Amino acid sequence: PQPEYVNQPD
Amino acid sequence: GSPASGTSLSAAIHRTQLWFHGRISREESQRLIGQQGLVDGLFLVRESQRNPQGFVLSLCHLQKVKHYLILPSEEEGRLYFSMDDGQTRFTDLLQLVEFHQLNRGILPCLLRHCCTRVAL
Repeated sequence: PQPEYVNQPD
Repeated sequence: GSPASGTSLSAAIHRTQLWFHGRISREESQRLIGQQGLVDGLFLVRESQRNPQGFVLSLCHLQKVKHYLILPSEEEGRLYFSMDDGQTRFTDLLQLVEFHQLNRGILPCLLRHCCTRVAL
């Protein structure tokens, strides 16, 4: 699945 | 029926593990928290026992759901955070005391937070 994180998605 | 005491307490909502989990990684938690479509702020503070550095703030917004963890505690700050409108790279629990009434939201449409379900 996507998106992963924040600061990005990693 | 069971007995109870009359004692009461004035403490905040985030005073127990009631909104805290650490084995519902970003790919799984977006499947369960993503069937919802509420204001930008329907969040949880969960992580994974899989990403080796995870402490995420996880928002449920009005078009998608996203997670906010990349870096652990540093020496040039505390728990690190860098979102384009949220460079919150210090201990989030100390900032939560200020954010309590008017939070920072997700990359934003609305900004105040509320508490969301862990299950589907």
